[PDB]
Amino acid sequence: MTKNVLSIQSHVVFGHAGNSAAVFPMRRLGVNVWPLNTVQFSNHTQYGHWTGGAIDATQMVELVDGIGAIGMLPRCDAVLSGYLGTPEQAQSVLEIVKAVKAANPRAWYFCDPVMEPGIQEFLVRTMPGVADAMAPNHTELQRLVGREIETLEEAVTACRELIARGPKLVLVKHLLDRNSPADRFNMLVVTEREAWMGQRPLYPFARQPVGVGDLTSAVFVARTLLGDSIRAAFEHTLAAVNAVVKATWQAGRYELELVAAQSEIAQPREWFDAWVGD
Amino acid sequence: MTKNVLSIQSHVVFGHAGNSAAVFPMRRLGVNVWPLNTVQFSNHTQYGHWTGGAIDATQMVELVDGIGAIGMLPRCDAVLSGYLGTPEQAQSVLEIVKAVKAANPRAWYFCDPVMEPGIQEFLVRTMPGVADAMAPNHTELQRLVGREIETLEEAVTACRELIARGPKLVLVKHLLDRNSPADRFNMLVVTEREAWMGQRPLYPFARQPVGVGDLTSAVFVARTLLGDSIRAAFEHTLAAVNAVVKATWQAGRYELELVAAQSEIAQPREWFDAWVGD
Ligand SMILES: [Cl-]
Ligand SMILES: [Cl-]
Ligand SMILES: [Cl-]
Repeated sequence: MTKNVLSIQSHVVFGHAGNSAAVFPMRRLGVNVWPLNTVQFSNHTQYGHWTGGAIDATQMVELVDGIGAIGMLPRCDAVLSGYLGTPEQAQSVLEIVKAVKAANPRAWYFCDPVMEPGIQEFLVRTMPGVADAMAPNHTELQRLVGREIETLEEAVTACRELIARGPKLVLVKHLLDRNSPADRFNMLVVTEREAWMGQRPLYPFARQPVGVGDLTSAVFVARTLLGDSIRAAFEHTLAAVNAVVKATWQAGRYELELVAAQSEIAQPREWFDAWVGD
Repeated sequence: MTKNVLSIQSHVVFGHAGNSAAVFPMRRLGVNVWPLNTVQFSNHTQYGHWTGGAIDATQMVELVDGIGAIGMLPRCDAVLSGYLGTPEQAQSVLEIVKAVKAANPRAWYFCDPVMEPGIQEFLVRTMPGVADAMAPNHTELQRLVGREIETLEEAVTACRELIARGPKLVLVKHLLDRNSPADRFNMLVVTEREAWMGQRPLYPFARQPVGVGDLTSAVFVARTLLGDSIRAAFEHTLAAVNAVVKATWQAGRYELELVAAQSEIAQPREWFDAWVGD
């Protein structure tokens, strides 16, 4: 039996961002994905211009109503959200998660709190109470606890403070460590009982590829649904992101080499061992 | 260098149809896909009810304008279309193909002519003049030449008549052969110089899975872009569709087992040799 994730993110026709970065890696790992596209744009916004449009917040919920009407919502094992442009879209995600958990009480919500008036406020004040897992980057974690974080102890303490508000797991998808060499890319994952740090090479780019955070959350969600332990899912995520970003760097590209490097999403060749962060 | 296909088809959030059937298999085979979603529905229409909506025809072209504005249209190696609900959407596909070929004269258009007033007429009267390849099923082929087809000779003759109008290749994605056993599923591919017949087992279903034709066209497009000969692309398509439909049948499912059977999209275990159809 194949697991199912409802992924509620942006769609771009060209390139990779949002669902265009997240759906294929999760499928390639062996998990089904129901992509609810909150927008359809020609390309991601870091090119500086794009065409297309967003669906409205009520239409998001209506799509999930349709899935419910054909009897499929109990099959949803997880909900994943990432960048949302408006608080109205975030409210629809809340409504959708409630509907999914009513149909399947075992379902969990993985909120990647990517940070219009009200959207930072929504992610900080409201989403922790409904998310089973959150995946902030370093600056998003600082906003979630309302203070600066520069040590590993401060990072773990902050994650545990956020966990006390509801989430059972915090994935710091990029951790800044003032004591770490500048050519290393650090990550951290924390639960009530566990804390794991990990590190991969940082590849240099003139402009940062879009979608690395979306890929990170997607691989972690898929490996978790496939039954990995916290540490195993974390290490596979670190290694898979390493493989894709390395391949992007090696080819001198800007858009992630997701299709070209797909074998190493599923079976990364270069592995990085996590270490105890507590 | 990875090839790129612009795939202009429906999107369904749950299940597989249109781009939800076509995008993942092409990516899994090693080709990039730019999905231009003509609609976003909750699920495919053979459940009998759905929610969601279509984008308008002008918005389709505007998405491609955006890709052109960031300089990417010369990278498009093929355009793929399948089911279109309105002649206005079909006209937008025509406009898009013209723009793509202006940016890249080597690009080709693969029209799966899935058959509102005017859409059969458009596919029969207008699309042959612009499509480099068409993938009708048996009844669509009969409509394209305006007569009944029951022998293999009649099928090859009909394909060659259609080729004389413009297309260089006709993939009959399901060929009805009155002389073939009822538990066989036949296909045919014809060019000016070649004709290949092939056959796989027909798996019995209470209701036919949606997306088999979309999967067929997608695998054939991807294998062609990867450099396969006509016969090689045809055989890989036959074997990959066999693998997915067999896995769907074996699990007693209705929606195609695309993710579960993905290894056999790329490397089918059971192979069927084509034979000369001329
Ligand atoms: Cl950060
Ligand atoms: Cl995909
Ligand atoms: Cl038919």
